[PDB]
Amino acid sequence: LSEEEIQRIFGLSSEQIKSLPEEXYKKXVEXTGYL
Amino acid sequence: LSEEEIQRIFGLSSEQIKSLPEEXYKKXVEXTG
Ligand SMILES: [Cl-]
Ligand SMILES: [Mg+2]
Ligand SMILES: [Mg+2]
Repeated sequence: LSEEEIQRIFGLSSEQIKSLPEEXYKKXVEXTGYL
Repeated sequence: LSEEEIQRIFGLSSEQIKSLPEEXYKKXVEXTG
C-alpha cells in the first residue's frame, strides 16, 4: 500500500499527507462511525 | 469503506480490528517506518 494510494483512498489534502499516520487514524475514526 | 474492508486492505489480524484507529495509525507508519 503506497502513500499515493492512501491519499486517494481517504481523499487526503496536501497538508494532510504530511501527517499520514495521524490523518490514517482520523479517517480510522470516521471507519468506526464516531465522527 | 467498511471496517471489514479496512481489515482486508491493511491485512489486520483478529486482535487488531478491535482498535481500528490505532492499529490505522500503525499500519500509516508502516509507508516506510
Ligand atoms: Cl468486505
Ligand atoms: Mg507524526
Ligand atoms: Mg467493532
